[PDB]
Amino acid sequence: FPTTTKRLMGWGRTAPTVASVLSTSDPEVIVRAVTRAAEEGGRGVIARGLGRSYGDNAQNGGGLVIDMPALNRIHSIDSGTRLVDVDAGVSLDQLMKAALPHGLWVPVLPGTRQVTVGGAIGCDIHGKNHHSAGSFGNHVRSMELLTANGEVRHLTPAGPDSDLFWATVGGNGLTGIILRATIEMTPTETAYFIADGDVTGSLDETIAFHSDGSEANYTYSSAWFDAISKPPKLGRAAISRGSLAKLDQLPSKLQKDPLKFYRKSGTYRNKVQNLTQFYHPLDMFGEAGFLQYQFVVPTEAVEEFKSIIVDIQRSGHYSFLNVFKLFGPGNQAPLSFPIPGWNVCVDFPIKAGLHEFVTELDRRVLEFGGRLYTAKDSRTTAETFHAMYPRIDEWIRIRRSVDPDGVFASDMARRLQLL
Ligand SMILES: Cc1cc2nc3c(=O)[nH]c(=O)nc-3n(C[C@H](O)[C@H](O)[C@H](O)COP(=O)(O)OP(=O)(O)OC[C@H]3O[C@@H](n4cnc5c(N)ncnc54)[C@H](O)[C@@H]3O)c2cc1C
Repeated sequence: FPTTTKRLMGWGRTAPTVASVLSTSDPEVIVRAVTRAAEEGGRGVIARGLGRSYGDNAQNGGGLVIDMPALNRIHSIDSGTRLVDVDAGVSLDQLMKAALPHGLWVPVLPGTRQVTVGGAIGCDIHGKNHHSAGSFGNHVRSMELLTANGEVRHLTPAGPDSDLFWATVGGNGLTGIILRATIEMTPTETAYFIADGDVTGSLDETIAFHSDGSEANYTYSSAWFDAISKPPKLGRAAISRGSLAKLDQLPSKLQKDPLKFYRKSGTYRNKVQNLTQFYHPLDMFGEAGFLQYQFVVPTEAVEEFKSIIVDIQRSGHYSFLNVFKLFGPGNQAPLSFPIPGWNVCVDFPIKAGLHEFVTELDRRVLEFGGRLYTAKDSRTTAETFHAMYPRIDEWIRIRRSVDPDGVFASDMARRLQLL
């Protein structure tokens, strides 16, 4: 085993640990890494992708961490079936580039493309198109999961160990190492969006804006809101909504290569945009000076959702950067973050009182029927987490089925009692 010793941290740059990291482009060397741990039984193993998760789910202090990005080969891309067969360490960035010439679009994109296929599945990631496309797990056809008995299992969403499939989706790697997957891509005639922009003047307008049925006219939607001004301005937002452009909707110059790659206001229509124009401000979150916090509360819990936003602004913890989105229906994964409702990611300068205020937020999110997102948590308690996810015991049951001895472990699994 080629291993080096590395100090590791998540994107939040908090709670670093040291571990042994194995990188290899050979799946075989990883299967062997697993069996020598299913015998050693020290602190366990965890996969790590590109480490874009904020907290501590992709590290294992004094354990073994597998550097999955080294295992980044694309096996095949088929315009016909729309299927793409990929090592788990392939970037969505790498994948999008390889797939674009074939008229194929990564079906769920987060705000950064430096995420592996494996981490996308591990956190069941969502994008601006959640209300139309659900989360990344919804698009997975199969995965090969290396389990603690050193076996590589072929898993599918409906099929024999379907429950295992769904506990892996959003399982934060605690089910075993995903080595390879087949994703069903989205067909596109173009690499561009056609987008509408709008600005609201308050929280209540922001909410009404999302609640008229409008969202059905766009496959992609999100908003950046003001969380610093006092009502009536609190919650005013710049909304950006769009769908992938068809070839006949581009200007002729872009119609040349369609699969490539007055004051400017937040108000505009039928504007042609590429991915990075269209995805602002979602890309710029992690640039430990800042604590990110993301929650969703159910659609019906409107006054309760507004009350969170009101309290944030009263607290004096100022988040300049954020995101607001209305999620659509969730999937079958027991620990998948998204449920229908109001989703917000906020970004607070760390200072006296922050951690305590966010504990207060947790209790409210929890009280209102909502949850926190593991990809963005460095911080919450095991007890709150378990209460936010009513299917957690079911998931722990599956988890133990497949790793009775605790071969797969992370700092997060300890912190949140997932083992
Ligand atoms: C700037 C920025 C913007 C973001 N925007 C969004 C967004 O819009 N929506 C969203 O949902 N998320 C967003 N995220 C979160 C990010 O998409 C997730 O944290 C994703 O999991 C990170 O992928 P990664 O490859 O870096 O995984 P890591 O962070 O390295 O891993 C995260 C989890 O996946 C597991 N994992 C990784 N590889 C494997 C494998 N082969 N097998 C099993 N498990 C594995 C890990 O063990 C760990 O538990 C954002 C993050 C950043 C920094």
